[PDB]
Amino acid sequence: ESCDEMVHADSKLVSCRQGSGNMKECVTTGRALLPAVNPGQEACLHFTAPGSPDSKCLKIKVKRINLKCKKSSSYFVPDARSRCTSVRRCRWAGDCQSGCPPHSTSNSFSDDWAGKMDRAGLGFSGCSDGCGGAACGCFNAAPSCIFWRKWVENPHGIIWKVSPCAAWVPSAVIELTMPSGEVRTFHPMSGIPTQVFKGVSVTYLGSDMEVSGLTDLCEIEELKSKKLALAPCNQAGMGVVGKVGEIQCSSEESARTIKKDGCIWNADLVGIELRVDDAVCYSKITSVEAVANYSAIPTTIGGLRFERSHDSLGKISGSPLDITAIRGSFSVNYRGLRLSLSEITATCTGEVTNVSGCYSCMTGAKVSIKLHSSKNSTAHVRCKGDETAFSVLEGVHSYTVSLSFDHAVVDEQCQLNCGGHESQVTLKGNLIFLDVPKFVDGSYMQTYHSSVPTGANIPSPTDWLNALFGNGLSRWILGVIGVLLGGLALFFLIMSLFKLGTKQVFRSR
Amino acid sequence: SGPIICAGPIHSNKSANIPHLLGYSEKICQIDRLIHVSSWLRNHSQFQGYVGQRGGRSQVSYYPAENSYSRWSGLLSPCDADWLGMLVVKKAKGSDMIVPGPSYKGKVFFERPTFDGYVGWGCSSGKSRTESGELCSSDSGTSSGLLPSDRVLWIGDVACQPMTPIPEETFLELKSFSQSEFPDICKIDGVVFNQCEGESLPQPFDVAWMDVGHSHKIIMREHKTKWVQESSSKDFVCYKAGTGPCSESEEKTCKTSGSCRGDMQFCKVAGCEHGEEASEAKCRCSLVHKPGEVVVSYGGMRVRPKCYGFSRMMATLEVNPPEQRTGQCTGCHLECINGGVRLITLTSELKSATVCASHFCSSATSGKKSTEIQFHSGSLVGRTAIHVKGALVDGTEFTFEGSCMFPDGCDAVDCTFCREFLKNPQCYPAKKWLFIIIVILLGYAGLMLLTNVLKAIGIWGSWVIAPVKLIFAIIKKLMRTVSCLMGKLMDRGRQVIHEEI
Ligand SMILES: *[C@@H]1O[C@H](CO)[C@@H](O[C@@H]2O[C@H](CO)[C@@H](O)[C@H](O)[C@H]2NC(C)=O)[C@H](O)[C@H]1NC(C)=O
Ligand SMILES: *[C@@H]1O[C@H](CO)[C@@H](O)[C@H](O)[C@H]1NC(C)=O
Ligand SMILES: *[C@@H]1O[C@H](CO)[C@@H](O)[C@H](O)[C@H]1NC(C)=O
Ligand SMILES: *[C@@H]1O[C@H](CO)[C@@H](O)[C@H](O)[C@H]1NC(C)=O
Ligand SMILES: *[C@@H]1O[C@H](CO)[C@@H](O)[C@H](O)[C@H]1NC(C)=O
Repeated sequence: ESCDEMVHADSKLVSCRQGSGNMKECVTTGRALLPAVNPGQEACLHFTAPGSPDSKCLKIKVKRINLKCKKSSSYFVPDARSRCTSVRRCRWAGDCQSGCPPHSTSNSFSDDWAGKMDRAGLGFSGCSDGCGGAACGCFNAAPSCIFWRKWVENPHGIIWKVSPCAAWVPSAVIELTMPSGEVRTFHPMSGIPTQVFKGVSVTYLGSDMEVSGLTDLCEIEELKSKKLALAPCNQAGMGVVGKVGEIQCSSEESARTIKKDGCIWNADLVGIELRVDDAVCYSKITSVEAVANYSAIPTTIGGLRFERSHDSLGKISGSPLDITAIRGSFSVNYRGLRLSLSEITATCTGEVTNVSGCYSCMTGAKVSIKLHSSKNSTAHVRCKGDETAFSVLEGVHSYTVSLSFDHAVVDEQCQLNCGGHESQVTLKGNLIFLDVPKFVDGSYMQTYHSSVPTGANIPSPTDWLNALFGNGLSRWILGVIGVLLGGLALFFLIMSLFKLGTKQVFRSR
Repeated sequence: SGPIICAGPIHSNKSANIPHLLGYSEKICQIDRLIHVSSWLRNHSQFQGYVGQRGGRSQVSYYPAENSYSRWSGLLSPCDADWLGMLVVKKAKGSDMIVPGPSYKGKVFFERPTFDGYVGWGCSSGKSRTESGELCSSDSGTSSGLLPSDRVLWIGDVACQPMTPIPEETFLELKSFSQSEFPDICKIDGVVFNQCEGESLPQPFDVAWMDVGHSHKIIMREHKTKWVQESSSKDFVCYKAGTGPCSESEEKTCKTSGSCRGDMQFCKVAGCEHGEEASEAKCRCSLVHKPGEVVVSYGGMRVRPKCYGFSRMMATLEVNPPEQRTGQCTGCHLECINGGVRLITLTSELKSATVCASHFCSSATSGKKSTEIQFHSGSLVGRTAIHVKGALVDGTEFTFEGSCMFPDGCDAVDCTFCREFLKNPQCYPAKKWLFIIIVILLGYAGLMLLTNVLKAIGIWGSWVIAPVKLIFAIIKKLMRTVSCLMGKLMDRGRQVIHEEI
């Protein structure tokens, strides 16, 4: 129950309605520029209506603002062995006379070949010349014909999901909420929208913090044991020998069992040499488990610690080391969201209980108030500095809000109002100062803080002594004179014995 | 291209006998007339008539259509082998289904090689197969007493030949090995193959197979064949001009006797003789057209197979409902020791977890059970809302909440920027007095050594080397007073010497 970085939204664009037992109802189109704020707080979109004394909010809360990557394309890589088959004939029949009768091999020229089955996979039929005669088993003294077929298979059943991408632009995770009761979480990226949920599209604008060194690198992830790594890989389509991506396949239905159609492979991977009467082949493929620059889950490439994050999209995240900073902002675009206004005033009165927390800090000071209301309106607690909004419930309850102060005493007055009952409240308390957190070994940060307070760090008077001295204008002077006198006589009385310890080294022992 | 011994028969009897002959050459002459089907029908099916009406053997239809092992003629079909004395074809059984192959309308009899052996199906007189193949439908077309050759169908392509037997020990190792290629097939036609405690609806699948003669055949996926012509002692069958095959005694004597006219291939081996003769050829012939005999070289050991074919078959596939999931953890609890939470896991070890604090985040060390996670020291004050998400081993994803109590107005720093703006608690309240006393003592004994300098100035010792440079500067300044004297004196003298005129 809190808010921060109010924008007051935009009015005069709403179109009012009427019907169905009050509940005026409305539709709005517009824009906003909510600030990014630190991960843990929220920025809201307080709405208003010209006639009705009610309001509804729209708050955006950020949890992780990591440095996830983009996605040019995706594909599935299966591990493949090599298999071969061969058939030997003799030059006695009317089917073959000398090698391949035409210029190029067509179809298969024979049956029983392991290319008409379902699990055979891609093949490359070929013909060659081998030994022939009495010593080999032919009745003709001419070289015999050998027909060979090579293919790949996938015993076991591992399957790799690959997404080639070199953008590495900052991103974030947010928990958007509709005014009425809805809550849904999704992840925007710095430059692209996040699709329409119910008429609200929120996009992020970062600062494009360049990494130190990151060439073409792809996040590979097994789909059985969930082991993630970063390895070089080629773009979708063409397969260059040397890196992962030679058995390119797109559907995880024909990837485990490689089919003739559905995906593309290259040649020169199942190369076959012919023996005197048979054919045996050895694979030149390299498994993805060891190719080049194969990292693991924890890595320290450049100045970023690439840990593993548990999300739904882009399950590889960067992280800074100490604090760092990214200066970005959201831009809400709402098209046809509908909101309902009670159009009935109600009683609303309360007072605060206590304030406590920081000085100018990274979290502000918490103020706790108690309210007694007979509606479901939204409060508009405003003051000289920040202003906050929340949701009040039926009956008597208590709520906490965050207000950012600047000095070591609070005596201001607020103007709390909910629905139609503008009134006055008060504040009182004492606050302390806590600086920016330091760095401690053993902690691996995973967030990009988007704001750090600096420039107001100097010692101050009228508080350097309020716990050192009394309290009063003349008391200050009296205490100063007393503290000045308290030690002068003691210091200047030891002069008599100072020589007793000073002249020992310069006189007789 | 199919004519082996002679042309196609005609036949006249409505129900003849087909006497059984003893000569092997006579047998091979008989096969080409399509009489094995008739013998299989008249013996058991009770049907009266003859199949293969003036069509011979080459006109028998095949389901593969364009396929190998058919352009030649020396290959032996399973029916010919059965009539030659190998294993008897099993009778039709009601537990064997028909593969949905080609159109069956108009056909009268077909056969299929199964896992146990070979089976055959047909109908009685006046009935034919339907378009699907469940029952024999009565048709008036098949009532003229003549059945053409195309009404007999054969499924798949096969070659069968005599084989050399092997010990059982070398066979069992095959059956296990072939079972490691497909960890999906569990039961084929009611014959157990594995243990999957579950079946599915059978579906057709086309595979190759190899027959050894010891058990329920062998399934083939990858193998290297080798055709061998051989033709050692008995591979030639032949006939005479017009009359047909020669007598059994002539065949027996020809291999051992002398002058026997024939092809040069048979001449070079039989022991033929030459001389003056006339048009009295004694069953002259040649070598029958066939590629030869096949061997198989599966990974080491080799074996000559009894039959070798490629056809469709009925089989099932394994099915498993693995979707069960686990949930999240089992009674995990969150502690708070000092400046950081401490996760506890009971079900298994921790693979990776991401702790989300009030305004920070951190990653677990991972590896142990009671892992310890530390945040940045300095800002963990107040009441937090610790929220953890992560995944354990063996595929479980768990989330948890919780909180603890942390110092509210306590910072506890020794000497940094955190205190000079906060003199009110500053951890130990009675600590600012130490700073005040020390700073005032240093201030007094940091000014006492200023009056000594003021009364005894330390620069006068350096006031003895600066006047040296001043003396050099003065000497330089007074140096110029001599040149303006000497040069002017010389110029004045020269002028005076030349001023007399
Ligand atoms: C089909 O019927 C014929 C006719 O009897 C059977 O031929 C007999 O075969 C046995 C052994 O092969 C001989 O001892 C008999 O002399 C044959 N009979 C005649 C009349 O020559 C043949 O076995 C039958 N085929 C079957 C039942 O599959
Ligand atoms: C892998 O590391 C080597 C180490 O020097 C580096 O030179 C090379 O560029 C890296 N590979 C890729 C694809 O970046
Ligand atoms: C402030 O008031 C709240 C009542 O909501 C109470 O829970 C809390 O303990 C109080 N804190 C102090 C420091 O008085
Ligand atoms: C007002 O809010 C309470 C609690 O959020 C809810 O139970 C109630 O239904 C709301 N009033 C109406 C009219 O919906
Ligand atoms: C077959 O035909 C011959 C005459 O060609 C006849 O003598 C014989 O009885 C017939 N066989 C029968 C009717 O079974």
